[PDB]
Amino acid sequence: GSSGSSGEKARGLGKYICQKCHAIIDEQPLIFKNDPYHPDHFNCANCGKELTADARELKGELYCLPCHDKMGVSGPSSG
Ligand SMILES: [Zn+2]
Ligand SMILES: [Zn+2]
Repeated sequence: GSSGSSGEKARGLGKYICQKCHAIIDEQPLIFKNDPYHPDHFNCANCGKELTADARELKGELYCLPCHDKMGVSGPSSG
């Protein structure tokens, strides 16, 4: 037969485990540096509010959609 062992199955579909507090992430898991995290742990840098799971990163930092949107604004844009 197959040297060793064969015959195991598992479907423990839980949720994203926060790589910070090691606690289930019911809500959308905040991905940072290729790792799950809570969007409540970190806070914006501009306003200073509770970031979100879809919080965009800026040079290592993390800003909230609200602020982030108020960043990509300008008049005459030339690619
Ligand atoms: Zn956490
Ligand atoms: Zn903000």
